[PDB]
Parts: sequence; C-alpha cells; structure tokens
Amino acid sequence: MFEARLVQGSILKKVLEALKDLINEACWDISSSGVNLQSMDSSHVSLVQLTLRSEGFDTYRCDRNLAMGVNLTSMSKILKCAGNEDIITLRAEDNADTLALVFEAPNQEKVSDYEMKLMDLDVEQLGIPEQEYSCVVKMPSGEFARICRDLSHIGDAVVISCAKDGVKFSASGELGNGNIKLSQTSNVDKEEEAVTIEMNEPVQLTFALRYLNFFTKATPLSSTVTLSMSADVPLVVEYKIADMGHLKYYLAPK
Amino acid sequence: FEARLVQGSILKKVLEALKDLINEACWDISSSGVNLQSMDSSHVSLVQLTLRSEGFDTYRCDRNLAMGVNLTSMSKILKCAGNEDIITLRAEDNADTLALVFEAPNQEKVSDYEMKLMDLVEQLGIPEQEYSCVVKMPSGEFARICRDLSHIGDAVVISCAKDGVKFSASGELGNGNIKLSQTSNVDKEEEAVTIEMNEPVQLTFALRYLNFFTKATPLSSTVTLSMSADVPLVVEYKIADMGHLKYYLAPKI
Amino acid sequence: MFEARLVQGSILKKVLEALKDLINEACWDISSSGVNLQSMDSSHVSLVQLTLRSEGFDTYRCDRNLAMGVNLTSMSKILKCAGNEIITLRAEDNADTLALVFEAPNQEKVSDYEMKLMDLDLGIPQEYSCVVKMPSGEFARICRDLSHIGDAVVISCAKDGVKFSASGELGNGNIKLSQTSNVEEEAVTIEMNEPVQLTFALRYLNFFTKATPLSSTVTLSMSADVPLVVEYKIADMGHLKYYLAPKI
Amino acid sequence: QCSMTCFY
Amino acid sequence: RQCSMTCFY
Ligand SMILES: *Cc1cccc(C*)c1
Ligand SMILES: *Cc1cccc(C*)c1
Repeated sequence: MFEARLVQGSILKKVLEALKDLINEACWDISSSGVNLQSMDSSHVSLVQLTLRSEGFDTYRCDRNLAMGVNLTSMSKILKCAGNEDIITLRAEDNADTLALVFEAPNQEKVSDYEMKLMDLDVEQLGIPEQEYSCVVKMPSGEFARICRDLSHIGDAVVISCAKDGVKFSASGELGNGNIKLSQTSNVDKEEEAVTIEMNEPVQLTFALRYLNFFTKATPLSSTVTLSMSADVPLVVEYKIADMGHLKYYLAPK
Repeated sequence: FEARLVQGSILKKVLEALKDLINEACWDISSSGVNLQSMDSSHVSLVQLTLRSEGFDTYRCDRNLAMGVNLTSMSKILKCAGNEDIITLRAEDNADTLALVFEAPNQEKVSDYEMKLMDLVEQLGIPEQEYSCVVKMPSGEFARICRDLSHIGDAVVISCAKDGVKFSASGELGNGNIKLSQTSNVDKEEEAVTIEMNEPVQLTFALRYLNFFTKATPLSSTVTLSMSADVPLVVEYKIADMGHLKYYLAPKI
Repeated sequence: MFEARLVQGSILKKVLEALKDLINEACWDISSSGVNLQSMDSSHVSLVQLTLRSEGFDTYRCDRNLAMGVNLTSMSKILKCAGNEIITLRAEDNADTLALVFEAPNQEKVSDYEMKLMDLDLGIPQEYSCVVKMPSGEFARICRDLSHIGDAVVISCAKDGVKFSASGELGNGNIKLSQTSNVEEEAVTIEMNEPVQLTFALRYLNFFTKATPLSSTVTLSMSADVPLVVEYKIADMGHLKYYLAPKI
Repeated sequence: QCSMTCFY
Repeated sequence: RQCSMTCFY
C-alpha cells in the first residue's frame, strides 16, 4: 500500500531524464523513510545513488517494504506525459506487480492515469561508505556541464588535478589536447555562483568523459554540483535535490 | 483568378497543416471562395478546407475553376514567402500554371513563382448530420493529449459523457487514461471545455491520423470534436477571419 | 613564434563555421602580414580564399612562414568551446601543433587547447562584367528559396535590377531586386558595363552562404565564362572570397 | 479497422 | 586500464 503524493513533479520528471539513459533496469526500494535507488551500469563502471525522503513528499504513506523492478526507459516515457507543474502520485499495493502513476493538473480538470509493469528484481545492493575525501570541489553545475561537453570533443578521458589553488580538467585525444582550469572565487554576490575547494592532499585522477556527460544530464536539479575525489577511490558527482533528497554518481579511475 | 492577401502567415499555417498529410488535392475556386476536399493516401482520413471571399483583401473569381495542386511543392513555395511581402495568388483563364507573387510594400523585391497545375478528385458527400457528443476544447490540449498518448500505443479510446471526455491507450509499455472536465469561468476563449451531449459516445480511433490533424493546431485556439457511434470523428478548426478546416477519420471496428 | 591575440572571437568562430563544411583539410599560411588560406573543395571544384591581416589582430607577432595543415572540423569544435565574448592563437617556429588559448576578461576561466596538425600535399587573378553590392541576408534567402525550386540559378544583371531564376520539374521562380536610390539612401547598387546572363549551380552558392554573419553586405562579381566571386569583407581585418566556375 | 469508403 | 567498479566497495 505505497502512496506518495508530490506536487512539483518536475523534480520526479528531471530525475527520470537524469537516469533514463545510464541505467535501463532498476530496483526501487520503497520504505517508510523514502524512495531509494542504487544501481550500476552494463560494464560496472559507474554507480547511481538516488534518495528522496518522506519529508519531501506532500503525502507519503507506506505500509510494507516494497521492492519494485522498474524499466526506467518506460518510466521516463510515462513521465514525459507529465506537466512540470503537475502533481504526481506514485501508488502500489502491498504485493501488486504494477506501479500506478497519477498526473494531475493544478487546475483540477485533467487527470492522467498510467499503470506500469514491474518485473523480477535481481540486484546486489552493495554499500558505499560515506567517507571523507582528499579533494572536494563545490562549483555551479552549469560550468561543470560546459567543461565536460567542451572536453568531450578532444578525447575519451579527462584528468582531474585538484591542488591548493585551482581545479584543472585535461583531455588528450587523437585530435589534440585540451586544458581547462577553474579558480577559487572570493566574495561573489551569489552563493550558487562561487567556486570553493577544500584540499587536504592534492589529487591526480583519470576518468572517462562519457559517464561524466551521463552524470551531467542531471544539471537542472541543482545550481551547485559537488565533486569529491581522492587517490585510488571513485569520484563522487553529487547534486542536491533541494529540501528532499540527493543524487550521487560514482566512477572508478583508470 | 486573382486573390490578394496581406497576412500570408495564415495561408502558410494552412499549408503546413495539409502539406504532410495530403500530397495532391483539387482546389474548386468559385466566386464564393477556395474549397478543398480530399482524402489521404491510405483512404482513411478526409480534409475539408474552406477559405472565403470576404477574408481575402482582393478576391476576384468568375466561374468555378478546378485546379489540381501538389501541396508539397506549394508548401515549399510558401516557405519562400516574405512575412511582410503582400502575396498575390493568381491564375489564367485556361493556363496550366498557378502564379504566386510576393511583393514588398516599400522595398524593391518581387519573388515570382509559377507552379504547374494538374487534373486527375473523388469528393464524397457529407450529410449535414447531428452528432451524439460534441466537445469544444482548446486546440493545444487536444494536441497535448494526442502527443502524450502517442507514446503508449497506436490507438485512442474516446469516451464522451455529460461532464467529461476520457482518452485511453494500451500499448507495449503500459496503459494511459486522460480525463477532461467542464468549465467554471467567465472568460475562457480556448481555456474552457464544454460538451454537447445527447447520447454518450464510445469510439476507437487511430493516433497517427490524429497527430496529422493536430499539426494544424496554430491555426485556431479552439478545436471542436464531434463523435457518434460507428460514424467518423470530426475535428474542426476555425481559420480566424476566413474559413475552416474539418478533418474526418473512420473509427477502428 | 607566432602569437595572435584577438578580442572578438565571434569573427573567427563565424569563419570556421563558414568553411567547416566546404573544405576538409586546409593549408593555413601564417606570416608577418596575416593569416592567408587558399584551397578548393572536394574533387577540387570551386575555390576559397581567406585573408586576415596583422593590422586587424589585437596583438600580431610572426617570425617565420608557418604552413599548418588543419582539420577545420576539429578547429570548429575548439572554437565552439570558445566564448563569444579573448582568443589567443599561437605556434612555435617548428611545432607540429597549433595552440588555442581562451581567456575571460575577468580572471575566472582559462581554457587551453592544442590541436594536432596534418600533412600538406594556384594563383588567383580580373575585371568583371557585372558587380552587384547587396545585403548578405537577402542573398541567403534567395539562394535557399531558389534552391527549393531547382538546383541551378540564373543571375541576370541589367541596368536597374538583378534577377534570379530557377526552373525545375514543378515550375519556375524569378526574384527581382531593382535599383532604387534616393536623396534618403540606396540599398542595392550595381556597377554594370555589359548586361550579364549567367548560370551557376546552387549547392556551392549555398555553401558560400554560410559566411553570411561575417558581413552585412556581400559583393557579387561576374563575367562570362569566368568564375563568380562572392566576397564578404571583415571589419578591416580581412575578407572571404568564394569562386565558382559557371556553366558552359 | 473501418475504411473511410463505408461512409459516405 | 578501466577499473570496474567494485573492485572498490
Ligand atoms: C465498411 C463498414 C461497414 C460498417 C461499419 C464500418 C465502420 C465500416
Ligand atoms: C584498476 C583495475 C584493474 C583491473 C581490474 C579492476 C577491477 C580494477
């Protein structure tokens, strides 16, 4: 008896557009705390941790722990029919094999009613210890999006080098070389337009750009992205879901 | 004949409406107006365009001329039209070519195109019928609903009653049910939903042809749907200060 | 060492987008006078002549003649990574790579790219019969418009107007611009010495059209049996000149 | 389904 | 290389 009413469905819309392309099949663990997704990709290179919390929904009601097998492509298609101001209602029965989506317009005159198939879950949900990282950059999401797009033309790999004074992105492909460098902002009149670095040990890591573009697709959710990297451990691309959850992407270095 | 029109955007929109669904049609020109009435390729749908004499800025016709036009070439030529260029459609008493003339008011540019006409137009009759259910909604909302439900399946199920219309699809990735309700406001030209129910209707239609009909959305702010059992669906658009487009499609049965 | 500092990178971006589709690999001749390109298209049909001069650049410094083999698509991508609002081209006396440095006026973001070169492997003469001076935008329209009617264009220059004509299997089209002038300015002006009636192919003029955002005015230069010259001037920095051989 | 020549 | 993935968790 899962029933979640949320009024700004844009968020739920955006999340789908974020995760539609990276993960094909996912498993939503529904509990009395919130909706939690944690999955990998085909070749086990990246990891996605989505967490939306009970206090964010306008009406959360859960009875038993539900394990739903979702096809995020079909689901993204169904929420494509969702208005950005539409109110979305997730619903399911304690044992049902179908998830019900209800899109309802602010002016109570249109009620779209969709029902998606669930499938057999078979996911190994490993744990990722929330840890303390050597380098932690906190920048606007738009410029990170820029840099990833720009450097995606040069090569298939990026080299992030965090130091004491600046963050540096570097690519080197079959058609040349590229080096973008962002620096520390002082006192800018916008909290979400500032770059700040918290260094404890300079880091020198090599990642793949395709998955960074995948992660970049989640840009409209937050104005600020946080990168967290350290030697030999994965990079954490984190977007805040304003007053409700978090989205976390992880990548294993070269 | 000779038809002078100042706001060519309208005619551009009409062509963009019918350019893609119907390829070649027949234009019956008379002293009353331009009349098009055609079918599609797979003989499923029907288009009825009517532009009236009073809408043109200078309309002059003498006798009924029946010219066979290929709306794709004409649509390209109307893509070549200037937005401020006063447009003159023209034709010779017996010539096999239709002339389009775009002319700038003050400037010095005159585009002059001449398209070849043709001659085969099996025009069936439309009894002036009374339909069981008649909904009048914004064209944008019909466009939305068709687009949205086009992702689920190839068919739509319209169920009209006294207070609300219901759209239903069932495809390879689920099912969908949209429902529109009545108006409660004092000013809602293209914001209100109204139903003219005499007997609730339950009809099954194809979504591809509805999207083809939908492409004509920027023409009018209001669409009128007309349904009855076993008879085709009537999707009607107003052409502001001229005529009308009426699309007919045969149900699934 | 070559070093060119430029403030309006919009120009260079526009140029790259212009010739990106016509030429695949090119020869950039950089000297102390300016950057000069002269190449043909696929199967060596039509000709492109780019000339940017040192006096246009904000900081020009050249030492030796540089001949760089560029893949204009890669350069177009790198200048797509360029903000429209400071661009630095650079190269070493013997280096096999061209360096692009994008820097914001306010010290915030500094992109540094270095592109690999490739391996390199006639003179441009005339007095023309008809010489038209029109806006580039209307040339763009008319070329596209008549490209919808047919694949070939017929320019007919006379004493009062230029005329464009196409003729395909579904009709014909004829646009005509005329020589209106007042005391109030004039918009289209022609320097005619003998009326011209010439037939060209529309695909290459549509190629030439991509250079429209460079200048607001294009100059057409035509004469019988000799190529058509489509010329756009760059704000005293240089010019782009396209040459196309007429039909028989 | 129904063709549109059934009708009219 | 490409580390894949856990390998790390
Ligand atoms: C041909 C035909 C007969 C009866 C009903 C329909 C919809 C079509
Ligand atoms: C870094 C690395 C090399 C080979 C295999 C794995 C999982 C990781």
